[PDB]
Amino acid sequence: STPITGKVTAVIGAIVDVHFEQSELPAILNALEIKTPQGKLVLEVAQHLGENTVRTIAMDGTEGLVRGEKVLDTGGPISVPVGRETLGRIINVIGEPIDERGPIKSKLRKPIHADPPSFAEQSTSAEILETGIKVVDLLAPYARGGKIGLFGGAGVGKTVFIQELINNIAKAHGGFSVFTGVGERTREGNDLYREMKETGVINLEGESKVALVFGQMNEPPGARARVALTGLTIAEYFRDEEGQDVLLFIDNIFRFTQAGSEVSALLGRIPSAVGYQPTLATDMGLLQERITTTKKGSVTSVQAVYVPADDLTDPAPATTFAHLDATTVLSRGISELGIYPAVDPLDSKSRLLDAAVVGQEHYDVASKVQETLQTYKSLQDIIAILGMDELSEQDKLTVERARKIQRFLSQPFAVAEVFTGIPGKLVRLKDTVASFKAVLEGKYDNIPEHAFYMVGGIEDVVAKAEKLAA
Amino acid sequence: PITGKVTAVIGAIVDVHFEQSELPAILNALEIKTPQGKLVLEVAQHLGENTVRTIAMDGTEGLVRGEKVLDTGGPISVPVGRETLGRIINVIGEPIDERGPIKSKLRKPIHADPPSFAEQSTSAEILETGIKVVDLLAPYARGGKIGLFGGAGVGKTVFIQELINNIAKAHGGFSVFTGVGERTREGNDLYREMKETGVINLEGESKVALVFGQMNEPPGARARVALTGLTIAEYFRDEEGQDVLLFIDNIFRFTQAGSEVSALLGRIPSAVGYQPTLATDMGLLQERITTTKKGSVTSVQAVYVPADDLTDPAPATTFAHLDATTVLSRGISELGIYPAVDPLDSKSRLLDAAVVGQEHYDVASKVQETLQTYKSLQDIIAILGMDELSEQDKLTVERARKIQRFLSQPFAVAEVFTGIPGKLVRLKDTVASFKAVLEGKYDNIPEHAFYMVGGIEDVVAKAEKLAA
Amino acid sequence: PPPVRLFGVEGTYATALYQAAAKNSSIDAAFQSLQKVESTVKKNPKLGHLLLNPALSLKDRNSVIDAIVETHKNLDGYVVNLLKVLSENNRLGCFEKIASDFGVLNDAHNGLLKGTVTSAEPLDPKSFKRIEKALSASKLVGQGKSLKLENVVKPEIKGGLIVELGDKTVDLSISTKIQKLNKVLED
Amino acid sequence: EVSSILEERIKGVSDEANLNETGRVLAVGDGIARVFGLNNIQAEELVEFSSGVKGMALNLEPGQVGIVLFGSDRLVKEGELVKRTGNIVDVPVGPGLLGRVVDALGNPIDGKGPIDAAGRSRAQVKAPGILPRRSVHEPVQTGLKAVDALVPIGRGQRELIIGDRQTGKTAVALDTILNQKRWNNGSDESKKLYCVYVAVGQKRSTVAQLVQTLEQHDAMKYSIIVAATASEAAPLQYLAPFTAASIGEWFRDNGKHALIVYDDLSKQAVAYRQLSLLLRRPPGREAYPGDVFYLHSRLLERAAKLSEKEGSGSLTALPVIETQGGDVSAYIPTNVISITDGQIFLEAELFYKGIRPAINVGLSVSRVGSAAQVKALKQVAGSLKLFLAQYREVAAFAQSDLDASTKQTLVRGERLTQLLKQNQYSPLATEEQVPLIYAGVNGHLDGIELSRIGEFESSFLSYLKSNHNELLTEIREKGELSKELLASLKSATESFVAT
Amino acid sequence: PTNVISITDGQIFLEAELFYKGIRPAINVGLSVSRVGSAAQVKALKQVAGSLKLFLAQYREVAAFAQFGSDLDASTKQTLVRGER
Amino acid sequence: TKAQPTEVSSILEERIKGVSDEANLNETGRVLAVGDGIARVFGLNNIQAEELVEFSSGVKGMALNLEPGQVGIVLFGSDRLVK
Amino acid sequence: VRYEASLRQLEQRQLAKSVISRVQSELGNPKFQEKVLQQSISEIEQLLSK
Repeated sequence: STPITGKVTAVIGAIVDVHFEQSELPAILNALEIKTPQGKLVLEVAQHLGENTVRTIAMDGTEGLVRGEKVLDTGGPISVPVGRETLGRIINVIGEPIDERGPIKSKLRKPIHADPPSFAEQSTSAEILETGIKVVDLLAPYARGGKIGLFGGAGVGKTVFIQELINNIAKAHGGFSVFTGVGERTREGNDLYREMKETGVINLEGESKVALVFGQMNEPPGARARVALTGLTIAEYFRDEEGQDVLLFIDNIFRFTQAGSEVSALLGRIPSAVGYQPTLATDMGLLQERITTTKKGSVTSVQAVYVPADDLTDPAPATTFAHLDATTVLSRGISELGIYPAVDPLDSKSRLLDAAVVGQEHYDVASKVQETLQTYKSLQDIIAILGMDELSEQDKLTVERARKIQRFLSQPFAVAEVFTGIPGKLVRLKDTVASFKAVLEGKYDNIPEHAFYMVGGIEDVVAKAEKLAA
Repeated sequence: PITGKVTAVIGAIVDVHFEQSELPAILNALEIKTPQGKLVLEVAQHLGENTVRTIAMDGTEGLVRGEKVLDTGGPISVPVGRETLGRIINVIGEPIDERGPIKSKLRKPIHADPPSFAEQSTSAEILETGIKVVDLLAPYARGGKIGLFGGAGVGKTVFIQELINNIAKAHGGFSVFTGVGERTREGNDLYREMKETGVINLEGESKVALVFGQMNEPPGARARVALTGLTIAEYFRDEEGQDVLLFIDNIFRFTQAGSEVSALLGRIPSAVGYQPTLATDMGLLQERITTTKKGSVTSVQAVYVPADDLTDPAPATTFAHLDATTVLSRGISELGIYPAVDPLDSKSRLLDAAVVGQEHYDVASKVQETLQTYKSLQDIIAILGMDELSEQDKLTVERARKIQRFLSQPFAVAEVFTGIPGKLVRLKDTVASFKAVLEGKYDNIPEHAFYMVGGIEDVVAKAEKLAA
Repeated sequence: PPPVRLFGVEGTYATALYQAAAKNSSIDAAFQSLQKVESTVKKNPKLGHLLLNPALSLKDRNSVIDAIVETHKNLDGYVVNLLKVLSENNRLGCFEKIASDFGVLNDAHNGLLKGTVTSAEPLDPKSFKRIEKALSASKLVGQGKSLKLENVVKPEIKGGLIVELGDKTVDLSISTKIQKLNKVLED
Repeated sequence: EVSSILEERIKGVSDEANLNETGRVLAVGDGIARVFGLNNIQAEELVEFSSGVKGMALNLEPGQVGIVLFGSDRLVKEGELVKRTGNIVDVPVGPGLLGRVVDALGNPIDGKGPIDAAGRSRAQVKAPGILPRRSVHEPVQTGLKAVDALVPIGRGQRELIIGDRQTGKTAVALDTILNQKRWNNGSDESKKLYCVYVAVGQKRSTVAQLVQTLEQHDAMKYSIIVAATASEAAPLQYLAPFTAASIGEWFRDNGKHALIVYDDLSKQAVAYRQLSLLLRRPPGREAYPGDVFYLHSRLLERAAKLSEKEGSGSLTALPVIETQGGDVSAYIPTNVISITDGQIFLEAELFYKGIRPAINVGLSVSRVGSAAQVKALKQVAGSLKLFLAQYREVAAFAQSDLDASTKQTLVRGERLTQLLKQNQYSPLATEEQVPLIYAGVNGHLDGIELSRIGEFESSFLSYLKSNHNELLTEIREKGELSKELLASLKSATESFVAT
Repeated sequence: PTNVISITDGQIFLEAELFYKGIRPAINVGLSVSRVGSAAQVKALKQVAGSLKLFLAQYREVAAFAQFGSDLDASTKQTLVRGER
Repeated sequence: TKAQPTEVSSILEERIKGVSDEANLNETGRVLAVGDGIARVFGLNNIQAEELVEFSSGVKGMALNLEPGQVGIVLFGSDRLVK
Repeated sequence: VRYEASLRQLEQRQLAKSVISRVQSELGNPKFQEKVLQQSISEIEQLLSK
């Protein structure tokens, strides 16, 4: 800690201006520690206002800040510790255990800031992640090293969707995962922590295949903003140095936008459209750019996004929409229809779905599905006024297949045993292609609608028909 | 010589610090010496403390703070003359026709104040065109503002050309085509077309003078192009007596240009962004466009409706100045009817019985009534069947469809474009033509005879030829 | 008139003072008295504290001026009128700012340049003379304006020197070179 | 050692600059260093910091010049000497940027060694004059049958591509480039279009995929990719289309032709917004700066088909604007729509309905049309325009008891629409565009069942190659269909249709 | 409201029109959600109210079709009748 | 610190020169910065509120804002003839 | 293979701190006097070459 001592000059919020003395210059993005009964209050230097008077953003609370309070300068971006005991413990923004499993093993420390790898470095994705969720697999197949994006409602099983992913994909792949919570509830935290202790992904004796960095919304906006950057560096340690692929998970990135929006305003920087940061685009962009499939390690982000008032053309979701490789929308309506998952199939679209890429059969089947659903959707309006009473036998059959497909999508989840109490199903990729193919061919047009409802694979569709048949 | 050193270049808003008591006035024109020749900055504020805030006409492309400035001493003085006819002139009053230094005798300041109440002529006059449709259903006005609607592709440009031709026949007056926010493609086309249609004939005589204001030109210069054009027009009106017809392109881009200048000057943007001085600027422009004792300017303006909203402040403000609106329809041009004018959407405020004649008013009213009834009649005549027509109803339908054909008359300009040499019909003969057809005297004349010919006399001949 | 504008920050005050006292040709005298009263003011700790502080009222500010003219008598009544102006405008915190600026205007009018030979350590008299020579030899000092250079020691420049004057610098700081070296060997 | 060589490079830097103007940062916050000094600075000067960061000087204020850093704040700090490079922004322009991916600065981000270029020229330079511009007599073919006929495109022509977000927005652009491989192979340099793709916004991973696709189709050997990625700074993003245009000027000036695709200018706008708000420059409609219009207009008028005295050359342009909800009313779209000469408007419903390209013909327009259209292709697609117009109207009368006339329209219309569908990344030759459309126009294939259209199409092409690749080559070389060619073509179609 | 919606573990939207419709106290059950919460009610009450949501959701869909005035099949009118009661 | 209407160098030069009275600032003012059809005048201490003032710019204006040491007249007339 | 490559990178960073150690050595040495003097006279020569 350099003998640059500053005395606070203005407590006006999280923004705290410090007055370092003459002949001693700070540097942007430093870390100030202020001795307090709050340990060290950490201030990230974010502007220089000259005359050795900085304007810095607080991480921790500014209550009881004494005017002219000595501020040590620890310099540079805050450096957390990283190791492999990062795995299996919850870690706050300033890099300290929240599960109180003692300090994370500090083999290395790294700064929370890091810079995106160069264009040259990038190695492009071209592999297919499997989710075991049939709708997801057919109509928006995910790709390893991807940038999956879970746009969705108010924790409308947003968490549940992720829980299923962790249950299937995370456990399955040997690589690490990092579960990062930006401004999320301690109720949710306790459930997730407990749940992932239960699923054993978190092993509190022995290594965990997940790490946690839970930043919660009671924390001041500054801490909420810069929790993400910390998480990225942990992934980088895994990605680069451990070499291991990271199935990253972050929650919720609208909260990342909101946190940033607040400190834009507080920094005095005029906020752009719908009150977002003036630097909204570039801040999102830097975050997104850091996350990529690198030769050292392929990073597969799954990023929760909360669509404020279910409007995704609001600039913050819409801007993020570009950066995401494999967008997914989880809608209330489909949930309400009783279809789990709540995914809106038309709107959920992954970049890879190209004909050769997913294979001609998969593509052709999916094209037929898309048409079947789109036809059904067109016919819903017709049914609305005209009724289904003068629209073709063929149209009726297409509609019948669509109702069946609609409830074929209804597939339970193991992590909605908590909810529904119905154990989930994992259906092989080949099997899903086959099962959709059969339906379209009309092979299963003698199978009851409810014998597609809340079932898995082809065997199950037939089996629940047999159950009803009996 | 007044001099000052540039002491800021925040954007194209350049603060110049002048030696004391040698502080320009607002609306003066400054020329800042540059390897670009000069950059003309116009003093739009006195910021006091021997500094100003100025706007640019010629963009700032590297400027070392402190460059010497020379003050012309007042609003830019643009060349004027009867020698400035057929010269393409950029905003700073300099040739872009590349026919070298503009042939001119005098130059005159671009800012000028509208003629007095006394110098406004107390009585309105009616201008005439060969276009019958215009002279009947939206009578052309001598002095007036007639705001054009309907984009190029209906032959908007050809309509504009037609007007130049008509002005030459009608008076032998002049015109100035001012293009604000003009695409460089469109500018090329227009110059070539004007040369081709001989309204500009470089070797020959060139009546219309061109002022082209491209979108690449600074917003300040977009605002000032119109005022330059007006000065040229006023030289014609005031110092040659001659009536003028002044085309303006998008008045959205006039507004937009003004909006930018407000924002740059820091002035609070009024509703829908537009400058708080929007109305007054239009007012100056359209009160300098008026009928003086000497002559009268007349202005055709082009209104690129913003978002097709007529509820936006700028279109409403424009409509206040407008006396007539000419509403070209592409449906009408698609009926092969050139003129492409939408007859029932073309309206003028001069159409009153006293103004245009009681007979003419009644004839016009009848043509409007005929057409109005025809459209409505065709609605249910088409649906119910054409054999549901009464004798009266088919008289109206027949009359209308014959009139619709009678409206189509080739234009001299559209000699090339239709392939048929022009037809112009004078105002007295316009009234006469509709009277006879209305009185069904010439309702023994068929639809195709009426098609693509001028006045009543012409279609007596054409009826015989059509049959032959 | 100002021989070179110093853009505001009560340097508009310095300018005004300068042109007024330049036309009364009492700029050296003004500067000397201003420096002299400022020196003893600085060496008074209540006007090396509360003069800075905006504690003083209207009435208390007026009474501070009265005490100041006890501290010295005469020498440019335009700088005594300046005291009134500054007290009334309540800017006494930027008083020395004006003084420095007035000095710059004064010695610029006289034709004297200031400069510095910021270095990591004190430099030879040989170095001083050589630099004085060098600058006069170079067109940078063309003469008609004097040359003054103040060598200052800043250990921040870890070695080498940077000469600065007229916005003309020659910078041989080793610290910067070390930085670039470090950067390429962290590539 | 790797260390010794790296030091050897550093060792060769020891030149001292007696900096005529030096400045020192007073305060740097928000990437807006406010520097004291720099009195001799020319506007938009390139300035080099102590950090080595480069900047431009948008605000020249009297006491301080508020430089905008092209770099990042992480390596910038207060008090820093700010050397004045003293040269307003310039970028290398020249021949050897073909098949090269460069960032805005002109540094290769593909890192395929130093750029080969003939000069570094300023990028704030203006657009060709009215007299220096003459009509577009040249068509250009994208290899997409509908685009080339319905919305025929020319050279030195600017036409918008306004459409739904990344729904093969990039795909439409790439398709042109692939057909330009054919034309590039073609010797005439009006047919050697040296394409420039300006990836604005688009992240390095996304552009890496583009790069890979381009390398796969060997398109790099005339392509230039000016790349301003998401990580790349907003000043770089702001000046990126201006910079790109300058590269284009070298080709245009050389009398050659080229095509510059600005994708997407919407993200350029956001960068200008970011800059303006941070420079306290006045915000404007939709919180975009007021003179954002002034920028776009300058850029888009540089593109143009020059006069024949100006060496008959051009810079074709096809700007891409991404409409987030199809909001053409949005301030940046409205402005661009006026400036551009044409629009292509892709519709989401069509995308969903598997029509990919999802182009909606109604809201697609070309305002130069047949001036830049192949004569052969004009002949056999006037009918097509009219037919499709009827099909659109009678598509909504597809909903019970319907006249035979209506049904004929539906049969012809559905089949035509299906015929104009094209699988992504399949370009075509004009000599094969003309036959297929001719058949559809003559309703030969409108007779053929909808399901059988696709198989017929490919078969027809092979059949045409077998029967008369003389006809195809003749169509290609003559470019104008003689009555005899239309006869012969009809015969071939009839013969094929019968099988 | 946006900020609060995120914080809270449920939203209990109430609808004024439905107050007037006669559900007073009113509720807007389409927007009444519990983001987290899903069990914390009586065990007995969990068993019974299982398809109450489904019935109502179906009632909502059916009612929309019904409001046009179009003729309704008996299956829809089972839903409509069940929902109304 | 902050802008003041006594920052204007000519006003300031007189004050330093020990000149600050003599009806210059009572029954007359001298115009400062001007444009936007409003003028900021120094003096006019004997001005009435909503007075008519006649400028030596051939224009008359109605005093609107009586501010400490400055008055912001509103110019009933064009700024062309005002400096 | 991965840690083998990593050790090479780690070595470059190790050698970076060894350069830093050598920086302190230079600044300890009367290279601090003599090479600063060398810079002084070099700057004089450079400034004379202006």
